[PDB]
Amino acid sequence: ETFRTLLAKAALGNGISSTAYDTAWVAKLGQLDDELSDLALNWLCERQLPDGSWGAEFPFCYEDRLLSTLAAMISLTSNKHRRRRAAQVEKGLLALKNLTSDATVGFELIAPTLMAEAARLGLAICLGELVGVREQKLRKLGGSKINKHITAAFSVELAGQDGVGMLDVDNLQETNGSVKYSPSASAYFALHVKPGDKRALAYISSIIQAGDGGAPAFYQAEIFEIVWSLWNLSRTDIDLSDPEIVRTYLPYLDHVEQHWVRGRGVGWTGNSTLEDCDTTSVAYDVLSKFGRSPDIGAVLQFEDADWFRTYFHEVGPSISTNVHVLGALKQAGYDKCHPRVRKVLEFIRSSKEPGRFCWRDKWHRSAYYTTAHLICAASNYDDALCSDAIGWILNTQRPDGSWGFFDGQATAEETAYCIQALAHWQRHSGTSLSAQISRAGGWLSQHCEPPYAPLWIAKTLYCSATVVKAAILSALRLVDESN
Repeated sequence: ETFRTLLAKAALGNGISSTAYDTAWVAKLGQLDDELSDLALNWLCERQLPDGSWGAEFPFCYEDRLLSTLAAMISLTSNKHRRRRAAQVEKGLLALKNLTSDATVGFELIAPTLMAEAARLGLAICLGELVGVREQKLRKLGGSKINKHITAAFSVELAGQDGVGMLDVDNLQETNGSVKYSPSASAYFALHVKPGDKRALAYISSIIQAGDGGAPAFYQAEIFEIVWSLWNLSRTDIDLSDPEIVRTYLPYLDHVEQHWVRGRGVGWTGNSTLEDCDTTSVAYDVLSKFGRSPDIGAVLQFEDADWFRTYFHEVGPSISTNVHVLGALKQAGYDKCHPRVRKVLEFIRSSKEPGRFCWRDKWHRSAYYTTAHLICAASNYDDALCSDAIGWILNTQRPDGSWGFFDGQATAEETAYCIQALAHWQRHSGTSLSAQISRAGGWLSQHCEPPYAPLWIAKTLYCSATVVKAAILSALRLVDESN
């Protein structure tokens, strides 16, 4: 595996592994497509966790386990063949009860609808106050309906079986027949909004036919995977101003630029209705280092009073979105004294975890993702903060050289991010960190093979293998650079 072959894969935008949650939703379509749901049900039966739950085996995440188990248990029980899967249901009932007796996307709005549906099937009972929380947040639609231009459409299934009235029925589906490129949102749509919709089903059918029987969090996502794969590449000692390097990765830079709307930016896939600051800030960073002259106005349109927004019309902030912006601002040539640089740092500083020198972003579960990228982003802006962040990375390194932020287990992805940050600091400060990079590289080269832990946050946890591989290759080559 090389960056050349990895960017080729990134262009497909299919590096995101299937999730139990999106697969469970496909499994509820049995009365619409018999073969389709049966494949998804088999995926669920193969991927049920040893404790009876569905979701990521590691790391444990209550929201991830609850929504995946609720969705899976509902699909198994609604299916006309439930008697063949009684052993999975009984095991899931015990796990589901143990679970029931805002970390993920749409959790507060989706959980109450799956809790109610599970109860209707006799799977669960009912601090179930998310019912009122959902009412409150929905009322902020102001009588408007959900459609393609609202981030909630990614979680459109929060409407539930009896919420179709508040959806723009003919304004949810996109060019590929999907609702916001979410297999779960599309399965919901094809089941309760436009029952048997051929295009929503065709969208889902293509994923199940092409993949392993399951469904990923997002599909496709070629801009996200290209932009993040190039970002990790740029961490290595490679001259991106070299014409051959520009021409080797030219087709991917062109793809991002071609779908770049000036003044607005880019989404996860070319046809995406909505641009986001997270993708746009990293894409800006990447394009500029490759010798392009991209449009910084596409980042600034997300600027708000106290932080940068992730979505234009949303208010809630994110750490890494603002860390990405800080990177985009540094690459754009901003001064360390600039009000935009200072406002971003003020946001980051005031949202640091207490005691630790780390950040939890809620777009990625690992503090090493955000902390490592903060170190790279804040260089020449707040080197005091970066020194403290490095100190935390060095202090939390495991005896075998690896890093991990959950349940006492290491991850190749988290180790790769720490290597990137250590190598960056070494170049910037002159501090010799070769001993720690060397130990990490020794461990990383023995544990760099998939499957990878799903540390990315959507409605549940997911993994983009293409991006993680890019992070690992980048880290492995950085190790070689330090001998």
